[PDB]
Amino acid sequence: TRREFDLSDPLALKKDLPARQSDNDVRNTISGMQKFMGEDLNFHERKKFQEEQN
Amino acid sequence: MREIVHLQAGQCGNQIGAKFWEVISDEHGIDPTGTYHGDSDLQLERINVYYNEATGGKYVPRAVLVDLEPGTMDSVRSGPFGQIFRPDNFVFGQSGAGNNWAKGHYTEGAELVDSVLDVVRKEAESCDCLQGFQLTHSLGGGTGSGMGTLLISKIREEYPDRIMNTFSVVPSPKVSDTVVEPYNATLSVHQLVENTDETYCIDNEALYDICFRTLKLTTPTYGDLNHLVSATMSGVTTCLRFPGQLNADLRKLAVNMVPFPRLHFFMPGFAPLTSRGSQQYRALTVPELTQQMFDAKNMMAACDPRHGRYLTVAAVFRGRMSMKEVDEQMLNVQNKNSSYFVEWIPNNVKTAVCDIPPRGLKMSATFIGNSTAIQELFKRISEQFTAMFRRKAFLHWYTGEGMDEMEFTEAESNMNDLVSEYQQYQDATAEEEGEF
Amino acid sequence: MREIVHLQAGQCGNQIGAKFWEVISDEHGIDPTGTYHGDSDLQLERINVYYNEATGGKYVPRAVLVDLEPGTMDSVRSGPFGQIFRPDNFVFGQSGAGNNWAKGHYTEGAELVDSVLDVVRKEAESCDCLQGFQLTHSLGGGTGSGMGTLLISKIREEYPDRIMNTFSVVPSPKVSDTVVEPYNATLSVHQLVENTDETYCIDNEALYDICFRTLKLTTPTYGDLNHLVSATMSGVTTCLRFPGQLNADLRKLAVNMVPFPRLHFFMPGFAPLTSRGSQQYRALTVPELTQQMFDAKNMMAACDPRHGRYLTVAAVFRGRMSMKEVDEQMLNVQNKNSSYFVEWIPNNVKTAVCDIPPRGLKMSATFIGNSTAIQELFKRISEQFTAMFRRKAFLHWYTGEGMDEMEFTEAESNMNDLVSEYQQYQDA
Amino acid sequence: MRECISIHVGQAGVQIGNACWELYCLEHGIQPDGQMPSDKTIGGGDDSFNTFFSETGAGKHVPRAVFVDLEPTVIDEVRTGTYRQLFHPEQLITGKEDAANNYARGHYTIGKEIIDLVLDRIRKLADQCTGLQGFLVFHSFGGGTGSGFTSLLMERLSVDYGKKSKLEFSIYPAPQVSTAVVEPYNSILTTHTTLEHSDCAFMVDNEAIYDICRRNLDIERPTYTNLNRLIGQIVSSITASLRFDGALNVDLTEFQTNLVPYPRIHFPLATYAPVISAEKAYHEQLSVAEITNACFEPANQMVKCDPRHGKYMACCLLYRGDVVPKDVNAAIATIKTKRTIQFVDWCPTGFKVGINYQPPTVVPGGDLAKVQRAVCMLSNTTAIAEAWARLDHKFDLMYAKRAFVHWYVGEGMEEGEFSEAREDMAALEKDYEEVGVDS
Amino acid sequence: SFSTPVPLSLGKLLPYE
Ligand SMILES: Nc1nc2c(ncn2[C@@H]2O[C@H](COP(=O)(O)OP(=O)(O)OP(=O)(O)O)[C@@H](O)[C@H]2O)c(=O)[nH]1
Ligand SMILES: Nc1nc2c(ncn2[C@@H]2O[C@H](COP(=O)(O)OP(=O)(O)O)[C@@H](O)[C@H]2O)c(=O)[nH]1
Ligand SMILES: Nc1nc2c(ncn2[C@@H]2O[C@H](COP(=O)(O)OP(=O)(O)O)[C@@H](O)[C@H]2O)c(=O)[nH]1
Ligand SMILES: [Mg+2]
Repeated sequence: TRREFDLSDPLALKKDLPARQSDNDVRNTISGMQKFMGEDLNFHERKKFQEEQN
Repeated sequence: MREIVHLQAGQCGNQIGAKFWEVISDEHGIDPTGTYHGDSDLQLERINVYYNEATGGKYVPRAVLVDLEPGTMDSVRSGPFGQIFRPDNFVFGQSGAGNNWAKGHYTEGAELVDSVLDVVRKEAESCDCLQGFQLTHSLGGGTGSGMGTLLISKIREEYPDRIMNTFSVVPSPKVSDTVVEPYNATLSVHQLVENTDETYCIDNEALYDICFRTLKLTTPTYGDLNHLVSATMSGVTTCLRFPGQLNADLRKLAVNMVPFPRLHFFMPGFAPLTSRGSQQYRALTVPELTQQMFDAKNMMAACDPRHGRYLTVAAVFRGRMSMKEVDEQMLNVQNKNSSYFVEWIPNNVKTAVCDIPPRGLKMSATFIGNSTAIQELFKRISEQFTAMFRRKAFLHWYTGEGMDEMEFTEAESNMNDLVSEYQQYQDATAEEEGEF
Repeated sequence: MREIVHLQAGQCGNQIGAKFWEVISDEHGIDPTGTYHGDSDLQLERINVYYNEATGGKYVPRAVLVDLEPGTMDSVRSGPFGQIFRPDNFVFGQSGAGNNWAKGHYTEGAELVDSVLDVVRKEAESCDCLQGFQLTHSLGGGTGSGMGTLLISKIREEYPDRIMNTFSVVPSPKVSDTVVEPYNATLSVHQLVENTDETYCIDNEALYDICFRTLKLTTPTYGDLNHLVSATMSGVTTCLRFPGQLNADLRKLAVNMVPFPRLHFFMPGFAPLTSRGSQQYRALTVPELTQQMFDAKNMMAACDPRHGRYLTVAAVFRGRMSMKEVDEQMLNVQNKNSSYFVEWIPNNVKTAVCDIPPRGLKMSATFIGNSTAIQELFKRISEQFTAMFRRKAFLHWYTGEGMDEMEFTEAESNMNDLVSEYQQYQDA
Repeated sequence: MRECISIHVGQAGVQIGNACWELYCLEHGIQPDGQMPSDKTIGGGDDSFNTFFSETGAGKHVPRAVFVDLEPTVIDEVRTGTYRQLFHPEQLITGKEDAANNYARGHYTIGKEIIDLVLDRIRKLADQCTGLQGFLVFHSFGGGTGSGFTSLLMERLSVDYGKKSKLEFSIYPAPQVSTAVVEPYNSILTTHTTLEHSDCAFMVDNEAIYDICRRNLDIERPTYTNLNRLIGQIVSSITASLRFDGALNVDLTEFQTNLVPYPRIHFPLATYAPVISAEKAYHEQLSVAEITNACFEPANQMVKCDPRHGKYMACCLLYRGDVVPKDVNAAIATIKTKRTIQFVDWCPTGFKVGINYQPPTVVPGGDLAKVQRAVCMLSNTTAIAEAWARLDHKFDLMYAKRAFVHWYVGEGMEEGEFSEAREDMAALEKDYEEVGVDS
Repeated sequence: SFSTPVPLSLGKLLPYE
């Protein structure tokens, strides 16, 4: 109950979040640079469909 | 109140600029239609830096987009975030430059600059107190380096007491995709060294290298490469738009970096970049930012600072954070790496802290590094230009447009004077005074 | 505070480290996911000695894994405790050595050290006060011996005023499963004697002899062998993590066990080893630990101190216990056998006591011994090396990769001088 | 009466002035709206706030402060924050396009621009003062506005007012850590023009208060908002003799005479004790001898310099709270008999004592404890010559081949101003040793 | 549609219109 306590909290590293808990994170947007477009999450499905098409 | 007028030149500039306006509209909470949909009240306190008020509570960017081929202008119009731009600012020609620096600087681009400078003057005079300009372009093309350097020369004569940034995409040896890159490069470096206040060297090898071994990214598309470029260019001017404990805009950064007006080629770098499989194994703490900012992996040029000496450096931090660690960690890397830092200047690290973090992150940082190791790129451009100009290869594409052969010779002498100028400062005795 | 950086080299180094991180995560109460799930507060008091802090109250080990073949790396990551390691700590090369010391030390290991020295400097500067390093490697293969000696040779000048331990899998005459194995052993002991604070000799003959005679297990897999050796490796750094009535860190052991700088070859043992049939019938008593330890069968090397002289002796005990019986029994074993100790060093015994026992056990002991009997081992390696080098056997795999003939000559002469130095304390 | 006008200039000025004026309102019972509670408003309501707060017939109490800055991103936090309705809207002066860490920019081009407006507000605030003790100036050496604008602020203030008291609360550059690069250029050029136009200049640097907060307050990473609270505590102890009574009274013009013995030496050091944690106050009783030996201790010095390397020249002690005059002098006599502390030979008496009755007040969310007694010390020491010797080292090693001079010559000063500033300081360095040699 | 000038253009549909 002292001001600016979160800077000196011993358990601050315990009460924190990694900012990529799941791929469906509402707070991860384009300005936050932890989500990228090139992560082909449908890469293997696209490859299987390409094989079927061929 | 402190306005930055944005300048985009070439196809590469428009891809970078489109992502840049997307990344900071999200930061300020702007929908693609143009209105404001946010949750905080300090996002509109300083928004006239990049945006211009329109009717009905609509914000339009202070950007002008310039190209010599109309194919890119429709793509940047009909893109994901192309609706917010005013259609007047899209200025374009009908015949392309053709990957030729002479067409963009002497013949084709000499008629397009009359329309561009009227729009630039119209948009810069509307500011109550203009802060400076900012340009994004690539040196490997014809309409970005041929005509972008002409825009450099006209603006500097018209507005001398202003500060100008440029974001030059320096060409690369290993992933070069154009044969006449050293022709377009060495004829433009002379224009950037004489008439530009700050220059940032952004290289496609380092963008590919960061996207491969750091992000562990599968397909590094040009949108992902421009995602990193828009990171530092959003973060370098975050003290202008958001309040902080230690504020430093780009003019105060310019004073503390440039010791002599011929030494303004810097290296950018974004600190908090993690992969998907390693983010939840890493704690976000100020030493973790400083370690990931200073290693040679995250440098956004093809320069290894181990070969050179760090001349003067920056760190611009973001987030609510206690700056003992900011004042301690860069002192620790100052005392340890005694050889990398030049002893001719003491405590060369410049520090700024911004309170407002990027959206979704609690802590972030940005790096600007002036090093003597930048001279290896100009030497590589010199040797590739020397080996081909000596045989007069591809010369009729350039000498048929009016420029004589002595412009190449003076372009060699200006760059060889530049690489020697960095060499004296790298090996100089501090504890001595000369004839002066 | 005082932090230990772990190193693993080769397939044997990876297997011995996976079991070691398996047994001390259970000692400190760590689930396979990584989150702390304990029952006391003394476990959480000293975690930074081996673990780092991560987001969400996770702990990742301060360890780096080094290999030249990705086949063993995949099995380690797919094991029960493979999720706890950071993926950046795994360093692998795409072309192995192939039981060859020259590939690991000159050609192939030269390119891979730039990444390892990048990673090990990356996390050792994060220590507020680095206590020391630790290495586990095998001399029977060139993946962890050719480069394992080069990692030692590069870290010494970089961090001079530190302490480093190595656990060398010294090769055996009967479990000799590679032909060029004397070349790998001899050329690595030369590098080991000059750049190492503390060395340990672990032999698979003794591990097989223990599991046959004592544990009575029908199938001694390598997991049982890794259990036996890591029960000693956890047992040597207990004073750093768990407080005791008399503490002794790794530097306090080294100053009382290394009288001369070339004499640092120690051979270990573990006292409370019992079969399941004999588990019901033993009595947990203080003289039972020292009587089951000073038995010559219980040692973890292919040598007998009965042939030699106990130069210095250290004992580390685990468990809340009375120390008068500790001082009484160790004086009793020192005085009853007056011929196995040197005359010129009275009080050859270093003693330490830790309160917290190993999990599931009441009392335990760990013993470190410097003796002259190690020169029997070194002569056995050297006699096979000189019986096969003198006909230039297998020399085209070494002289054609950037090695002249003088490295083999100086490796024999340095080993000849080392056994002569060890021999002079057997008599004088 | 008993009025003094405080001017906060630069980013360091307004950030210190935020925590300093927060302490003043709580100490006098002022909310951020500005009206005293009706239980404490009588026609005989105590007029102790006239040293700082003015009076309005409605009941408002406007502070007598001037906030000067050249960048509006730090004054907008004041205009929007909790004390929005307290400060006068015209007393928060701001500009545009700042100074960009430059002495020449803040002295010649941008600084001369905004000095007619500031001096107008000074006249409007000094015309209400029946008896004016002097001006207090809060600034930093490193910054462009704190170096450039304050350099000609004293030039015009000496023209406008002849012999009035002018006190400095200046952030000296730390010998190790600094946020700038051209900071040694600013520090030479500031002191060169401040030497003949400043009456006294208190000395603090950030890293020496950083070590105090780490060890003596049980916090491992403070920031600027809890670093300005200690500076606000020191300036509270200086002016508490005017505001409240005591056994001994000390005005602004007392320690100016008692600490500056020569025209070129007006750089004392400000230390405070006891700075203790609230958990730690359970075990430590604070006697008069206990709190005055902590002031003399070099660990609690608020300037990174060791007084053992030099000689003391003058001291000033300001006691607050429950103290008796006997315990002060028994403790002072104990100090004089110790051989670690050394005085110069021509100063057989180097002390001055002030006694205040009111204990220091506590702020919610603060770091310090609620104590019974405290003492702050203003001591002038010969051992600050090493600070100039190191700072002349950083200037000469940077000016060795004319680095960062084109950012100064092209702004409006000639090249010769660098040569007359260090020659003034090199004479000042020879001046410090000439005083310190015993007869 | 966006790239053609105002002369030399058929009546087309501009983007976002
Ligand atoms: N002790 C302390 N020092 C501060 C504080 N704020 C700023 N500083 C010091 O001020 C220096 C930075 O220069 P400033 O005074 O902030 O710069 P400025 O007055 O705004 O002038 P310009 O930025 O050049 O326009 C840093 O080196 C800090 O040491 C503070 O709140 N407390
Ligand atoms: N980093 C980055 N580089 C790009 C992008 N688009 C093109 N380039 C590079 O620019 C080079 C070609 O530039 P070019 O289009 O001819 O420039 P222009 O003629 O002035 O428009 C290629 O080698 C690309 O690698 C982009 O979006 N980001
Ligand atoms: N004690 C023990 N010895 C092992 C283990 N794994 C392998 N070895 C021994 O190490 C030798 C082969 O080691 P090798 O895989 O070639 O080591 P590397 O070349 O460094 O990868 C064999 O003779 C085994 O007896 C183990 O887990 N424990
Ligand atoms: Mg400022």
